[PDB]
Order: sequence, then C-alpha cells, then structure tokens
Amino acid sequence: LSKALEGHGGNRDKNNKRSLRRLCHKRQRLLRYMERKERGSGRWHHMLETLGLTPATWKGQITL
Amino acid sequence: IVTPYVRDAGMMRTYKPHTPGIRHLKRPINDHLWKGRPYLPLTFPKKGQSKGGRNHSGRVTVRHRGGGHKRRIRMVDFERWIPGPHTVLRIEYDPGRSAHIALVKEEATGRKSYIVAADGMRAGDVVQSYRSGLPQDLLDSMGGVVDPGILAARTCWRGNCLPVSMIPVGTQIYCVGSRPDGKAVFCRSAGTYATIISKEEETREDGTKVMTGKFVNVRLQSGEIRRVSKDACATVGIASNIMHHYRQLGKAGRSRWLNIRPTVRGLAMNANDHPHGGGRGKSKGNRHPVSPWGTPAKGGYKTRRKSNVNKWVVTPRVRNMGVRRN
RNA sequence: UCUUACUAUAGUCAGGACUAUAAAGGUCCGAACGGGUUAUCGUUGCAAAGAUAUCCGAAGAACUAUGGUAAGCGAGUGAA
RNA sequence: CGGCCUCUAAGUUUAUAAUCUGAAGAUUAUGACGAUGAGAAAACUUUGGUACCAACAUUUAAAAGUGAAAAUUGUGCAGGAAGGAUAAACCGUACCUAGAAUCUGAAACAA
RNA sequence: AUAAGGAGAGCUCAUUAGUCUCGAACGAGUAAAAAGGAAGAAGCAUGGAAUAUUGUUGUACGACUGUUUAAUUAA
RNA sequence: AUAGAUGAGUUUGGUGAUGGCUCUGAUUGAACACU
RNA sequence: AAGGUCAUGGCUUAACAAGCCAAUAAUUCUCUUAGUCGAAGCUGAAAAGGCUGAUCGACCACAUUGGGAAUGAAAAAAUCC
RNA sequence: GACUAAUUACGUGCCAGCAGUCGCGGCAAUACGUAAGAGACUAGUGUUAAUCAUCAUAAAUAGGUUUAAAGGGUACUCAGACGGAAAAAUUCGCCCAAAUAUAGGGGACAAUUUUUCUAGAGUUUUAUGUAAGAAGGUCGUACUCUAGAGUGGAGAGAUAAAAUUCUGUGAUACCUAGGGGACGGGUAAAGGCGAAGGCAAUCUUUUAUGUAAAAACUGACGUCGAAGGACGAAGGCAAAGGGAACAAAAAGGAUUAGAUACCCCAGUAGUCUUUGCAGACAAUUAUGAAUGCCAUAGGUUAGAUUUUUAAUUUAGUCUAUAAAUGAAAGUGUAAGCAUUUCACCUCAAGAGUAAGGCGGCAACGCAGGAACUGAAAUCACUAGACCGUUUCUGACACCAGCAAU
RNA sequence: AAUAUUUAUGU
Ligand SMILES: [K+]
Ligand SMILES: [K+]
Ligand SMILES: [K+]
Ligand SMILES: [K+]
Ligand SMILES: [K+]
Ligand SMILES: [K+]
Ligand SMILES: [K+]
Ligand SMILES: [K+]
Ligand SMILES: [K+]
Ligand SMILES: [Mg+2]
Ligand SMILES: [Mg+2]
Ligand SMILES: [Mg+2]
Ligand SMILES: [Mg+2]
Ligand SMILES: [Mg+2]
Ligand SMILES: [Mg+2]
Ligand SMILES: [Mg+2]
Ligand SMILES: [Mg+2]
Ligand SMILES: [Mg+2]
Ligand SMILES: [Mg+2]
Ligand SMILES: [Mg+2]
Ligand SMILES: [Mg+2]
Ligand SMILES: [Mg+2]
Ligand SMILES: [Mg+2]
Ligand SMILES: [Mg+2]
Ligand SMILES: [Mg+2]
Ligand SMILES: [Mg+2]
Ligand SMILES: [Mg+2]
Ligand SMILES: [Mg+2]
Ligand SMILES: [Mg+2]
Ligand SMILES: [Mg+2]
Ligand SMILES: [Mg+2]
Ligand SMILES: [Mg+2]
Ligand SMILES: [Mg+2]
Ligand SMILES: [Mg+2]
Ligand SMILES: [Mg+2]
Ligand SMILES: [Mg+2]
Ligand SMILES: [Mg+2]
Ligand SMILES: [Mg+2]
Ligand SMILES: [Mg+2]
Ligand SMILES: [Mg+2]
Ligand SMILES: [Mg+2]
Ligand SMILES: [Mg+2]
Ligand SMILES: [Mg+2]
Ligand SMILES: [Mg+2]
Ligand SMILES: [Mg+2]
Ligand SMILES: [Mg+2]
Ligand SMILES: [Mg+2]
Ligand SMILES: [Mg+2]
Ligand SMILES: [Mg+2]
Ligand SMILES: [Mg+2]
Ligand SMILES: [Mg+2]
Ligand SMILES: [Mg+2]
Ligand SMILES: [Mg+2]
Ligand SMILES: [Mg+2]
Ligand SMILES: [Mg+2]
Ligand SMILES: [Mg+2]
Ligand SMILES: [Mg+2]
Ligand SMILES: [Mg+2]
Ligand SMILES: [Mg+2]
Ligand SMILES: [Mg+2]
Ligand SMILES: [Mg+2]
Ligand SMILES: [Mg+2]
Ligand SMILES: [Mg+2]
Ligand SMILES: [Mg+2]
Ligand SMILES: [Mg+2]
Ligand SMILES: [Mg+2]
Ligand SMILES: [Mg+2]
Ligand SMILES: [Mg+2]
Repeated sequence: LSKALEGHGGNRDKNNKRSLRRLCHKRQRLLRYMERKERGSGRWHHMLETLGLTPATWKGQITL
Repeated sequence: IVTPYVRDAGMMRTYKPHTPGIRHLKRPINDHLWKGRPYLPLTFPKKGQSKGGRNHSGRVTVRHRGGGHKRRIRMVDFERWIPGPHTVLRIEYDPGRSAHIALVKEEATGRKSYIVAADGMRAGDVVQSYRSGLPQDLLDSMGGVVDPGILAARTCWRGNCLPVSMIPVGTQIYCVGSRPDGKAVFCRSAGTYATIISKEEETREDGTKVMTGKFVNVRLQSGEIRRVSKDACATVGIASNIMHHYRQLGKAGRSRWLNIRPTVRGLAMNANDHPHGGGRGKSKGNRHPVSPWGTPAKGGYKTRRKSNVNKWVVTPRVRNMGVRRN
C-alpha cells in the first residue's frame, strides 16, 4: 500500500490514507505486546532484524 | 527551513524580492536547454545600423529600437527537403525567436541543421521529413500507392514534416506553409499551432478518402480558416516555449537589453510633433486616437490594402470590436 | 571635429558591506569618474557659465576613446 | 617600435553589371577602398563544448606574496565580430602636456 | 535596519595551545606575527591630529533605479 | 445525636412537561425611616 | 576515590560517564482578585455541605514608599544605614 | 385582592398613586387616598443590602443532551480512564479500625508481577456478494460546431398568453461526412459498499476493512479517547488547461399598483482536468462510540446447513407489537434495563456579537465574554377554527331557460 | 394521465 500511494497519482488516493495508518497502528499494537511478552527472546530479535522493524514503528506515536 | 532564492511555482520562475526591479521578474522554466554555444557555421552576426531601426537611407524607419545585446542569427531550416531520419542533438535557445530550436543531425550524411523545436521534443528524438516523397520501404509495406490510415500511423509523429494532405483532420501543426514549394510561414511562434479543418477529397468506394482538389483548409493561430496548398509543408506538434507570453521583465533595463527603446506618448509631445500634442495640462484635445502620421489607432480601422483581397480565406477572423475580454 | 540618437571597434569603474551564489542584484557605504541639489562669491568675472563648500549616481537604462551614419520645401535627432 | 604593407568591421564608392527614375540620380549584387581591431618567427629570427575568446568568477610560470599576460574550469542570461591566414627601402623619432613661457577656451585665461 | 539607543578604542604589563626564532623532550625569547584580562600608569582630554554633516514623526505627489530645458525652472 | 429530609405564586385557548424568577425559613460587627 | 558529618545527602573536591525531571505544561510569563485557617461566626435535614475570614485562638506579612546590613544565644524591632 | 393571617364606607376615575411575584385604577375600586374595624409583632416594628436554605438551579453523594438549553463532521490513535477465566508472589491496599496508630490478624476484592486457560480481540484456509478508494484507457445516447455549391423554400422557437430573439448571408424540418466537450438510459430494490464526507456506463491494473461455514493458530494482545495529525459536501480563492451543456453576476423582454424577483430571449464567473489553499453544512438516525442483557411476528439483503420441494441458522437492514419506557409524540436490535468513555448544556434576550489572540492570499474559521433590558422564553399533546386543502352532503348556490334591474 | 395569468391590506 505504501508503494501504491507513491506511484503515479498515488497522492490522489486520499481514502486509503487511513488504510496505511490503520496497518501501521495495528502493527504497533502487536509489537508493543510482543515486546513485553517475549522478554527479548531470540524469537523476538529474529523478527526485527529480518523485517527491519525499528523502534520508531511501535515505541512512540505513529503520526501520518 | 528557509525559502530558496529561486522559487519554482508551476512552470514559471520567481526570485526573492530583494530589489524593487526583481520583484516582478518571471521566467519560464526551461532547464533542458543546451547551455553551450550554438553551432557557429550555422550562424552569422546581427550588426549594423539596422539594429537601431534604420534603413539604407540612415533614417529611423522603425522606432523604439537600438542599444540591445550583441546577437547572432541562426539559420533555421524552414523547408526541410532532405529526406531520411534526423537525430535531435540538443534543444537550444534562440535570442531572435520566441520558440526554441533543435540541432538535428542527418544520420545518412551527418550534416547538422536547425529546426523549430516542438513542445516536448527532447534530445535523442528522431524526426523525419516526408516532403520530398515517401521512401521505398514505406510504400512497399502497404504495397499500394498510398493508404491514409496506414501512412498517418507511421509518419504523423511529433516533429515530422509532411504535406498537409497526408496529415489527418484534427491534427495540430505548427510550421504550416502556403505555397507548394515554399517555406513554413504560419504558427512559427512560441506556443502557436494550427488545426486541419477540411481536405478537398472524395471517397474511393472503399471508405478510403482520396485527394480530389488542390488545397486544404486550416485554422490558424488567429482563428482564421484559410485555404492552403495540398503540397504545403507542416510539422506535427506545437511550437515549444508555450509559457513565453507569461514572462515578465520586471524592470526597464531588461527591455533595453532586448533592443527596445522608450516609447514616448503622443500626449507628451507638442502640437508640432504629434496630432495629440498641445494643451495646458493633461488634455487629449478631443482628437480621435491616431498615429504620428494620421493613421487611426483605434476603432477598427483596417490597415490591409483594400484592393489586396485575400482569395485564400474561407472564414475571416473574428473582430472583437473593442469589447473587453476579461 | 559641438550636441541628440544609432552604429562598429575598444577601454574604464580603489576598497569595503549585505544578499541564494566563488561568479545570478537597474543592491548598500564610499574614491577615481560622471552629475550639478543648496548657499555664498563673482557679474566691464580667472571664466560670453568660473571658484569654494555642500549634495547626488558610482556593475549600470553606466561612463569614456577613435571612426561611421542621419539635418534644413517635406523636418534630422529627441526617456519629449 | 609604430607607420607603410597583408586582412577585414561600421560604412563609403563619377568602378562594373542589372534594374528603377522629370534630369540630377537611387537601388541590388560584385569589386575596390576603408581601424577605433587582427597580422608568422627571435638574444638571436627571416573541426564548432572534439568549441569559443563577450561579461563575471575561479585556477595555473612551484620558496612565499603581489601585479599582468595567456590559458583552464565554471556560472548567469541579456546568449556574447569579420576576414586573411602562419641582407634588409621609404615615413615618424626635436621640444610643450598645462601652478609657471608651447595643446582647446578670441589670450601669457583660477576652465 | 548601519533603525533608534548603547559599549569599546591609545601607552605599559601579568598571562601563551599552536605557528616562528634561539639554545640544548625541555628551557628561553615579541630585537617575531598575534592572542589577552574586572591588571596598571600619566594627562583637562587616550574615535589622541586629518578624513565620513544630526536623529525622529505626520502628510501630499510620483511605485521604485533612471531621464529632461548644454548656459535662470531636476520637479 | 435515631428524626432529619416538606412546599407556594407565576408561561398556555386549555392539558401535561421543561425551565427560570419571586415568596415562605434562619440570620447580620448592618444602615435608613417611624418610634 | 578522598574529605566532611553522630549519621545521611555533590554536603564539598578531583577524575570519568551524559545523564536526571518532564512530555496531557514539568518550567516560565502576563493579567484580575485575595491576608490564611479553625463547629471561630452565620446557615442547611444532610453532603470531605455552603458563605464569611469581625470580636476568640494559631499562622503569615507590614509599620510613609522603595533599596540594604549588622549586633545578638536567637531578628523574632514601632530600632539602625 | 391572591400568594398570606385580617372589612366595610366615602373620595378619586388608566388621573393621583400602590406594587416582593401575578397585578390594581378607564364614574356603583374588598388592591389607590382618608375614616373605622379586623389580623399580627412589640421596645421594638417595617424597609433596603447581603449570606445560607428554597434550588437535584453546575447533581462527587446526585442531573441531563430524538422532537424542550446540550452529542463533536469522521474514527485511526500518544497521554489518560476502563476492561476476561483458574492459581500464585508481593503490597497489606481494603476490613477489624482507630487518634494522620506501634505491632498484628482476616483474603473475598484492589494494585505491580508470575504461571496457565480460551468465551473477548485477532491471524491462516484465493469465500460468496459488493456504486468504498485510485491509476491508465475506452464505449454509447443526445447535444454542439463545421462542411455538402445537400433535399426543401417561409417560417421557427419561446410562453398561461406574449415580447425580446433566430431566419432569405436559406433557418425550423429530413439526411450525409467529420470535429469537439462534459454527462451515464435501462437493470434498480424496504438493495448494497466505506470511519464519515460520500460512492451507480465500461475494460485492464491497483487498495484496507467487513460477512458465512469449518478446522487450525496466537493467548487478553481489548474498548473509549483531550490534543496533534489525517480525511472532510457544495460553493469559494490561486495557477495552468478545457469550454458542448447548464448557469450566480451584469444586461434586455414581460408580468405587476410597483417587481430587485417568480416566467422568457440570451449570458460571464463557476461546475469539468491538474496542483495547492480553505475546513464552515439540516456534515442527520435532529439520536457519539463501545460492551453485557430482554418477549414475539411479517418482509427483505449476503451466506451456511438440511429429507435443498421447504425448513433451521449466522451477520445486516426495515415495518408492526409484548413486557417496559417516555411530558407525550412515540421507541421497543432502544429514546428499555445496566456499564465504560469522550464531547457538550445550566432562564430568555444581548450573542456565537465585542475586544485581544491564533489560522488563512482572501473570503472567513477556531476560540469566546461583559454591560444594558426582561418574567417569562420553550417542548409535546387536546378540541375547535382556518387553508388560492382533499373528498362528500344540502340550498335558484350555480348551470340552463324565462322575466326583470 | 405532466396541466400552470393576476388575489396586497385589516389601532
Ligand atoms: K553611493
Ligand atoms: K534620374
Ligand atoms: K590644473
Ligand atoms: K545633462
Ligand atoms: K452527529
Ligand atoms: K496482612
Ligand atoms: K500459553
Ligand atoms: K427512560
Ligand atoms: K458586543
Ligand atoms: Mg478525481
Ligand atoms: Mg513600438
Ligand atoms: Mg509601453
Ligand atoms: Mg510612454
Ligand atoms: Mg510639454
Ligand atoms: Mg496637428
Ligand atoms: Mg485641465
Ligand atoms: Mg547601486
Ligand atoms: Mg559685485
Ligand atoms: Mg541611493
Ligand atoms: Mg583591403
Ligand atoms: Mg589600427
Ligand atoms: Mg592658450
Ligand atoms: Mg591655465
Ligand atoms: Mg587624573
Ligand atoms: Mg519619481
Ligand atoms: Mg532618482
Ligand atoms: Mg538650465
Ligand atoms: Mg539648476
Ligand atoms: Mg398554542
Ligand atoms: Mg487586598
Ligand atoms: Mg484577621
Ligand atoms: Mg386570606
Ligand atoms: Mg399601602
Ligand atoms: Mg399572567
Ligand atoms: Mg387602600
Ligand atoms: Mg429586649
Ligand atoms: Mg469541528
Ligand atoms: Mg456542527
Ligand atoms: Mg491483604
Ligand atoms: Mg487450542
Ligand atoms: Mg474469535
Ligand atoms: Mg470476492
Ligand atoms: Mg440549393
Ligand atoms: Mg443549410
Ligand atoms: Mg469523447
Ligand atoms: Mg449521507
Ligand atoms: Mg442507471
Ligand atoms: Mg459495511
Ligand atoms: Mg478505537
Ligand atoms: Mg482530536
Ligand atoms: Mg471543493
Ligand atoms: Mg473549485
Ligand atoms: Mg481560473
Ligand atoms: Mg440581475
Ligand atoms: Mg428583469
Ligand atoms: Mg441558457
Ligand atoms: Mg487540507
Ligand atoms: Mg467519538
Ligand atoms: Mg430480519
Ligand atoms: Mg441498506
Ligand atoms: Mg418500529
Ligand atoms: Mg444565550
Ligand atoms: Mg473577533
Ligand atoms: Mg465556536
Ligand atoms: Mg388538530
Ligand atoms: Mg338568487
Ligand atoms: Mg342564467
Ligand atoms: Mg393585525
């Protein structure tokens, strides 16, 4: 979706601007829970480095 | 964040108003233009007293001219007789012309030439002129004398020069000629173009029209639908630099660089130098607007010689009649 | 050979400052240079347009040099 | 070390041809002439950005600095000549440069 | 807008990271350039002589830089 | 501290609501008027 | 690490580290108003009631306004400069 | 006078005056001014000002926001409030229980934390269905322009009727051949889709939720949400395009007592494309979102199951009811019983106005008083009356005829 | 079955 809102005329798609914001927020609620539950287990670090999920994706407030 | 010195908004360029003479300066953005010098052997200097508005007698025959920047004339090819592909090398800026010129190169021989660039024409484009006849491959591919639909699909491309008869109706052209073997004379200015209105043709019993007459009608930039020769040349597209007329010079000194000298009003003169001069204070003298030699400057007076009737006009221009447009 | 305009070929503009630029500005302060705001003097003057002070422009629509062109029935040139 | 000499600009032309024109003449082309520009070598000598030599800036004769010359690179638009090439004649050479005897201002003129 | 309005300035001197000099890392030096501080001295006075001619406010007119009656009107 | 919890007049042709105003209770470091 | 202290605390100092508080106003700023509190006074059936901040007691500030220091066990003055 | 215990007579006549509220006085006033009587308090009595209570009338105890003051345009979401099952550790919160209680006891509940569970919330299994959205292209019906030396040869169009207007430079009407713009007929329904705004021709490309059935998986990961940010109809500003049609404005013709207007001939911004600004709506279900729960019936939408004929069933939507609720109208998948959370309201009018401030190019938007003046504003219903309201019923009311003025 | 002139005032 982020790749589609950047293509030709992607800016005109102002209705799906909420869909991208709803996916990043739905993922923020799963990373915030998985962090305290997994207690930094090896299964939790494998997801971060593989998917490249930095703290900016769940720690603060995602403003889009 | 700080505002940049050069401010791009749309297709025009404006600058920081750090001086009163640069506040109203507006330029069209043409960054694809060649930044070097022109092809010297295709140019020659523009000097002499003619630059000041004088004729061979030495007296001013064109007022408000002189003192501009040194220039060189570019030998643009307005006929385009040589056939074969031509590779656009670069789009250059021509001071003695509103539109841009394109340095093309004949792949067959390698000779270079100048042509009025179209809107969107960039370096690398391959233009071709089918004015000297169609090449053997194109005729053989159809296998027949000509096909109007097939031809237009392989030759009606931007920058291609064709006889107006070969270009379909409704197409935009910008180098329209008049005579069968004459150069381009109409719509050569920046942003100008012409449309093909009608063609003197007839159906060939197979739905394929064939030219029957010797002329074709075209609507010019001024809105005049006149008659033009069947073999007259035309270039497909629109003249480049469409945002020319939106420019603003901003200061008086720029007009002086363009070889334009101050224009003194008639009211500012005395009763001996102009029909409008004289009177204490600002006064028009109850005299209808005229030129310094008595030519009506307003009201609809036409300066075209009466005896010189335009026998090529199908629909004359629309006269605004002095009514405000906006 | 003055002067106005144009034209060709050339030349000149200490230093400093601001501005987006190393260089993009009819930018700023100020010499040369170019102007001639105000006052005084002078008025058979040093001078048939000068002197002193003060003031304005000073990278520009700038200034300057050597040539060239356009003037006298109709008006040449003219930011008038 | 300039001129003379070669080349050409702006222009000029009772040169030639053609054309226009009450006469005088005018126009176009070519030629000739025309600097305020361009001209080999020497402390011995005889193609078009693969570009160009307008403005502005920068860099460059290796101890450093400074001022030129020429060139290098780049910037801005206002877009920036022409042509030719590549055993010592003739002419100029004295003085004056405007506060102290010389140029223009009627003059030995506070310009 | 260099708005306005203020501060500083010369001479002697403590002090010195580097550069430079000298002697033998270090030491010394301003008969090296600079930096430097709430230091100090003298006089009425240290932008010491000369050079750069006020500040602010309200209006009319013309946007502005420019141009004009050479030699009474520069607007 | 186990007796302590209350209403009334007024909107509408009229009814029922909503909602303010005023009255009924107690009081003042009070003032004024008649005493 | 050392001193200081009955003891504790950068309380103090040296040398390192770049933390600590806050994120919805921590912090700071301007304006309006006010002495604070108590079954102390008045009031309600009552509410961690409401109002007042007289006489009573406790606390704070002031002594024409502003700017300050010392003496003394202690400023806690209608003092003093 | 009534509230509020207590009466007559005379005088005055919307005058003079009374008045806390409603009010009284216009020639026979229990309301004003006298006289008398009566009711009541008393060295006090009234009035004015103020405070508490009245007032649940700023409602923590303890309110309310469909139609009466009051639900934000929207829901993603930081902070912050609230939120499962079965055990355990710590606090010793809570309770005995105080006196701001030393030290203890009790363990249901509460707080931080730990281990397990699957009913909440999610993920996978291409669902089906579907006008959410966006990109690049196209289709068609009509319209419009041009052309044919078209046929035809004097009318056409407009309106209640007309006029302005079009037409002999050949219109309207009937054709042929090209060009150009925006629009979206049927299907179509109480239908569906998105957070809302809103979304209806078509092909391809692209995009997040949601729904049904089965299993599987994670194992409370949830709901609400100030602000910030994002989205947000039409109209509008700005720039560049487009321009057939419609149409503010401006102008003309009618109508009319007058007619800016309603009607008509025409017509510019603008509607459309692209890029920004703007953020206000009867942005509505006049009803915030979410969770738990309560009895039936008849339709309808997309699925599932079945002896698929017809019956069960999940998630929506719409009518009519029960209990109940409501001022009533009505609602009854909620306007009921409860709960969570955010926003908002506190008599009318002044006023969503002023001033300062913030945002914007502007238009305007956000936020937001006080003074002066009032005792009323306001909602639903009831019965009438009225309607250039519908349908009936009587009348020389009308039509018709005769006679008359 | 898609018709459409004009109708102000009442201490
Ligand atoms: K200056
Ligand atoms: K002649
Ligand atoms: K001199
Ligand atoms: K002058
Ligand atoms: K709403
Ligand atoms: K315990
Ligand atoms: K588990
Ligand atoms: K209820
Ligand atoms: K106001
Ligand atoms: Mg769109
Ligand atoms: Mg002109
Ligand atoms: Mg002009
Ligand atoms: Mg003029
Ligand atoms: Mg004059
Ligand atoms: Mg005259
Ligand atoms: Mg006059
Ligand atoms: Mg200047
Ligand atoms: Mg004299
Ligand atoms: Mg100046
Ligand atoms: Mg020569
Ligand atoms: Mg020379
Ligand atoms: Mg002399
Ligand atoms: Mg002299
Ligand atoms: Mg002294
Ligand atoms: Mg001026
Ligand atoms: Mg000036
Ligand atoms: Mg003069
Ligand atoms: Mg003067
Ligand atoms: Mg009523
Ligand atoms: Mg006070
Ligand atoms: Mg007190
Ligand atoms: Mg009674
Ligand atoms: Mg009385
Ligand atoms: Mg009443
Ligand atoms: Mg009485
Ligand atoms: Mg007593
Ligand atoms: Mg809002
Ligand atoms: Mg609203
Ligand atoms: Mg316990
Ligand atoms: Mg399981
Ligand atoms: Mg589930
Ligand atoms: Mg599907
Ligand atoms: Mg005909
Ligand atoms: Mg016709
Ligand atoms: Mg189309
Ligand atoms: Mg809607
Ligand atoms: Mg449809
Ligand atoms: Mg849905
Ligand atoms: Mg939520
Ligand atoms: Mg918000
Ligand atoms: Mg809009
Ligand atoms: Mg718009
Ligand atoms: Mg526009
Ligand atoms: Mg109008
Ligand atoms: Mg009208
Ligand atoms: Mg219309
Ligand atoms: Mg926006
Ligand atoms: Mg909400
Ligand atoms: Mg149903
Ligand atoms: Mg529906
Ligand atoms: Mg119902
Ligand atoms: Mg109000
Ligand atoms: Mg305001
Ligand atoms: Mg508001
Ligand atoms: Mg009724
Ligand atoms: Mg009768
Ligand atoms: Mg009758
Ligand atoms: Mg009335």
